[PDB]
Amino acid sequence: PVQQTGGGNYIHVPLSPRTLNAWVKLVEDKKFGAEVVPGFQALSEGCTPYDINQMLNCVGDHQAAMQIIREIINDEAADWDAQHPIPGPLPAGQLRDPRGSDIAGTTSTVEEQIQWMYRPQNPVPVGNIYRRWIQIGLQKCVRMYNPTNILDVKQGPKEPFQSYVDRFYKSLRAEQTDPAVKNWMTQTLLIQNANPDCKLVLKGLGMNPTLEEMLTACQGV
Amino acid sequence: PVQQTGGGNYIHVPLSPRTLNAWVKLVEDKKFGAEVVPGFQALSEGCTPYDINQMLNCVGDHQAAMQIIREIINDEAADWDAQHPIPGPLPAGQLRDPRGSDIAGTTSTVEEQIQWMYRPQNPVPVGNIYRRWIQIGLQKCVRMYNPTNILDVKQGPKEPFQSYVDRFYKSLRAEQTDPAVKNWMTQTLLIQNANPDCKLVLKGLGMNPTLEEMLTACQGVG
Repeated sequence: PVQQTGGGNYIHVPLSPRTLNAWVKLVEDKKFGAEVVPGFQALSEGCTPYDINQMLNCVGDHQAAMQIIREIINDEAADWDAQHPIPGPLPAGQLRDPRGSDIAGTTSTVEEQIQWMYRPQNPVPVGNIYRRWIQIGLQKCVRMYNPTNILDVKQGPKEPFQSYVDRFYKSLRAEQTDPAVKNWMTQTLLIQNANPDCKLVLKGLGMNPTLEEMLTACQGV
Repeated sequence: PVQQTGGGNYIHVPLSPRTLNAWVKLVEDKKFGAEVVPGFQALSEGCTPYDINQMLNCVGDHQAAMQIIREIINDEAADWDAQHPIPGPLPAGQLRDPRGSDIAGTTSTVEEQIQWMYRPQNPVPVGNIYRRWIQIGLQKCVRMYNPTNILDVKQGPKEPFQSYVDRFYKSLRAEQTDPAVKNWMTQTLLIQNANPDCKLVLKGLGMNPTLEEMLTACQGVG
């Protein structure tokens, strides 16, 4: 990561072992749940790209998804170059405006990544941008790995309604739908994909019922 | 109908032929159905009583229905005469005040009917009054011919609430009854004559459910 000493000077520091270990376990034990995206952000919060790559390169299982993440990052760097003018001839001795693989950090050293993060001329915060690219790759995997889907999620006849809800929302989250679609699905598809006995009761509650009211009333049906 | 010319004068522009044909087509096909009442009102907008009598004459072949309408017009005119009696002897050099049969157009010419329709001192809308008298005659025919009383109307077991509501209201319209009886029927007889599957839900909705909430809740129920 980054350690700033007196005088405004910046230096590189190692990334703690447990943070690397905790990231590895979250990826494997949770089988890339939808919490492997935020779990990555907190553990990587305020760190440099050189140490992130390591965390992603210290995991050996679910390696196929890691290949997907690598491809997404390359594409973000491609667009970065398209939207960032190659400065061209530059005063020699001027820190090079970091390019695409200089945000990922593959073609660059940690010190200049720290120097861009706090560059007085035009600081390029390499860390937040790269974590975001990786997050998009992680999010695609959550959707690809998701076992079922919201439409096929349906309360078992003997299954309780609340269990069906835990399955429904976890998938309304794993499948990252736009908020408006989310409101429509939550207001309607939680009643339509249910069993008929409880569905009538959910209709009896009244229009625009709320989840508290829906769970309380269908409790024990 | 009536047209205006330079100077503030008025003339007659007869009801057109293809407008009369449409009135005939609505009566022959719908057979004095409920829609015959509004079709007439619209095809008669801007027209005068003489032309309303032509429209009825083209469909004069129907006689049981035209006997009911004819009876009503005579009555309303008599009431007009009773509550608007002859003011007294008529000063000469002017048009008489309208009598009940003039509103009909039987004893009166169109020009006199137009002079009242556009009389500066006190214009009498001879045209609209007669259409209303005729509409009460047409409405009675609809109720006479209505094939189904609302109490019999029910929902097919696999039939939905929407079509059943459509049929239940169709009859309630033709069965003018009174607006209050309609409220009791629309909030109860609909649920009572329904099947039990959607009634359970119509009961879950709550008390005094509105139609908007009775139709939304029972969409797909059964």
